[PDB]
Amino acid sequence: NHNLHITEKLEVLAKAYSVQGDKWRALGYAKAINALKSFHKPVTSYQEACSIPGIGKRMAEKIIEILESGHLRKLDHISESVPVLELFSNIWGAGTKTAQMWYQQGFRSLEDIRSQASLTTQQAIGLKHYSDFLERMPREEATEIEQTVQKAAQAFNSGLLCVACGSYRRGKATCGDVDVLITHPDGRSHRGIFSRLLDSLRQEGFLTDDLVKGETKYLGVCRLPGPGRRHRRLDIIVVPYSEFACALLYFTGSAHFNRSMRALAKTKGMSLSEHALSTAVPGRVLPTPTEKDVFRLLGLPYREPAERDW
DNA sequence: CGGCAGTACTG
DNA sequence: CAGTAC
DNA sequence: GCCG
Ligand SMILES: Cc1cn([C@H]2C[C@H](O)[C@@H](CO[P@](=O)(S)OP(=O)(O)OP(=O)(O)O)O2)c(=O)[nH]c1=O
Ligand SMILES: [Ca+2]
Ligand code: NA
Ligand code: NA
Ligand code: NA
Ligand code: NA
Repeated sequence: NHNLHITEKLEVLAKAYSVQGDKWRALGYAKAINALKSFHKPVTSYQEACSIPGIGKRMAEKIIEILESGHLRKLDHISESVPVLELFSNIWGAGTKTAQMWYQQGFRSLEDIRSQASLTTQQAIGLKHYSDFLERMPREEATEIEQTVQKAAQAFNSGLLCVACGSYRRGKATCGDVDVLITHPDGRSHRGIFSRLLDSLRQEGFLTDDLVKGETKYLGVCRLPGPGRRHRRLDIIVVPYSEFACALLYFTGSAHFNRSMRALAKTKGMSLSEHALSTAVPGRVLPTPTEKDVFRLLGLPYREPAERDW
């Protein structure tokens, strides 16, 4: 990154807007920050800055102040509430609206939340695992988690295909959680297995809490056995084989990559989801046996998971 | 002016 | 539905 | 915040 003296300052503002709920301003910042991380050389001129896609007049003005000053004065006026709002919205299940409500009510610390806040079921689990869910795991541990789910699944039907997606599939050295996608080439067998699979993983002691238990996706909490283990976030999604390529694409990410591909698809009168690539308007589902087919139908060259890490 | 990705789950 | 998350 |  040629422009860390720039982006480090901008990321503080981005986070400030985000926790205060200014979704769209925060997005603009997020995009400019990556555009800046993706230019070869340091930004030298105002007109050099507008050259970058994602950098406008307002942003170029802030980059020049940073270069002539070494600082951005707006950082001096960030509200004192922001660190507390960040603390509260790092509870899984609490977002900006909950954080702002807790702040207005006078809460300032997780001890205040523990002792006086009304928590949803999900938020109580998030709070109990507050530190652990802020930590990333080595990818070797993600491998053990994927294999634990696969062994439990293949025990009930050896035809089940199980693939760890997210940052793991993109090749990262560390993973924030584990994303396991399950299907079956028979197009039928994947149906109704959650109650068995989760009971099996729960009967083990591996699954420690449930956050979301839907018909197709499970989000929860697991811990491998033995000493020195932390609780880890685990997501499991079960899909029909017809949807495997689009589900793999979605679940492998990155999030910014997905948003970018979906935006492109819409410019072309199409629509892309974890279920299907369609024509827009309903529309027609297009046949996508492989991830490569999704890229081809969008007129783009295939990208391996490692180069989707946007 | 107004979209900024599309969908699933909770209560 | 609004809120939250992947 | 940016951009069509
Ligand atoms: C947040 C988010 C995600 N997704 C997709 C792409 C992510 O890849 C995948 C898994 O979601 P995650 O576990 S949160 O993310 P990753 O594994 O990439 O990275 P880490 O966990 O190591 O932090 O769902 C998305 O379409 N829209 C989103 O808004
Ligand atoms: Ca993940
Ligand atoms: Na520009
Ligand atoms: Na949160
Ligand atoms: Na009080
Ligand atoms: Na996940």
